[PDB]
This record gives sequence, structure tokens and C-alpha cells, in this order.
Amino acid sequence: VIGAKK
Amino acid sequence: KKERVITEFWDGKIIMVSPDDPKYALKKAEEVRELVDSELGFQQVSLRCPSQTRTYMFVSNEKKIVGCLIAEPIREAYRVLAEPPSLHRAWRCSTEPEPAICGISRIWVFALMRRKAIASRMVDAVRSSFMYGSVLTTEEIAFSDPTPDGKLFASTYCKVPDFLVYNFVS
Ligand SMILES: *C(=O)[C@H](C)SCCNC(=O)CCNC(=O)[C@H](O)C(C)(C)COP(=O)(O)OP(=O)(O)OC[C@H]1O[C@@H](n2cnc3c(N)ncnc32)[C@H](O)[C@@H]1OP(=O)(O)O
Ligand SMILES: [Mg+2]
Repeated sequence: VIGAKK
Repeated sequence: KKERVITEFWDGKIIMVSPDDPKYALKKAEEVRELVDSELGFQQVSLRCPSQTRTYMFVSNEKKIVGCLIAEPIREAYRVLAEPPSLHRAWRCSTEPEPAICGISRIWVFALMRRKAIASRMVDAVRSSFMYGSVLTTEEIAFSDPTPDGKLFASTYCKVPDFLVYNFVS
């Protein structure tokens, strides 16, 4: 999981 | 300066800036985004055109912008799940997506004015104004990659632990 925040 | 007032309160008012508002509004929206991104600890932010977003601001009786919410249209989102504890903060989500309309891309309240229902009223304003002639339910909004503060807020606001999340990869 990357995520547009962390 | 024409101003789009969504809701008015004893302690301030919520306004909205649209992608086709005058430059002065779009700069103020940008200044506020810059502060938020910085507050969240980002050095650089390279994303798609803000022409998708709508920016809601809570304006105090002293004309200070103390709350900000940036909304964007979305199609689907994922129920958040607590990370299983280790034997000796993060989150996960379900694999099946659910339909959603409004994604809350950024939400911020000046720290000395937190726990005064500002964020709750900003989401309320969004649910009533994001889509013409409709009031979104709590099951039709999602939050991007929530911070710990975001989780605590969203789980209370949505009244469930498994509120909708978006903006992630695998
Ligand atoms: C990515 O950006 C995602 C969109 S998540 C980003 C969330 N924003 C931040 O992390 C920036 C720094 N923090 C904030 O800006 C604020 O904490 C929030 C915007 C998360 C919440 O703002 P506000 O403080 O105005 O919320 P409400 O008064 O409306 O809260 C309603 C209920 O939610 C629970 N809760 C809210 N905030 C809580 C925090 N720090 N800690 C524990 N619980 C929190 C409370 O139940 C609160 O209701 P009460 O009656 O006050 O208890
Ligand atoms: Mg409480």
C-alpha cells in the first residue's frame, strides 16, 4: 500500500 | 468581492470556492491549501489540476480562515479496517469497493480551534452543496489516506468504525 499521503 | 456563503453560524460562516470563480478567490484557496499541505508536513505537492476540486472554508467572525475542506468527485471507495495487532498509526481496507460520490481530499482546522465542531460543519456543508439538489449521506463520502486525527474524526462523524477511504495504490 502506497497511498496519496503515506 | 462576491462570496458564496453556504451556511452561517454564531461563530463564523462556511464559504465555497469553485474552479470558475475569480482569480482572487482561487489564490486565497491556494494559499490555504499551501498552509494545510505544509501543516501535514509535505515539502512538494504535484497532482492533477485543481479544476476538479471545490474548497470549503470556515471563516471566523474576525475574518480569519480557520477551517478548510477540499472536496473532489470520486466514484468508489473502500471500507477501512483496523490493522490486526502484532503479537509483540496504520489502516487497511476491504478488497471490494463501494460506490461513493464525494472524496474529502484535505480537511484541516486551526489547532487552537479544534473540538468545536468546525470540521463536522464543513462536512455537513459539503453533504448539502457538493451535488445539485441532493444531500449526500455519510455512506457517500470518503476520506483520502486518513491521518490519525482524520480517523478519529471520520469514525465519529460517520458513526461507524468502517468509514469509506480512498486515494491509495494496491
Ligand atoms: C487527509 O488529509 C485526510 C482528509 S485526513 C486529514 C485530517 N486533518 C488533519 O490531520 C490536520 C490536523 N487535524 C485537524 O485538522 C482536526 O483534528 C480535524 C480536521 C481532524 C478535526 O477537526 P475538529 O476538531 O473541528 O473536529 P470536530 O470538532 O467536528 O469533531 C467531531 C468529533 O470527532 C471526534 N474527534 C474529532 N477530532 C478528534 C481528535 N483529535 N481527537 C480525538 N477525537 C476527535 C470527536 O468525537 C469530536 O467530537 P467531540 O464532541 O469534540 O468529542
Ligand atoms: Mg466526545
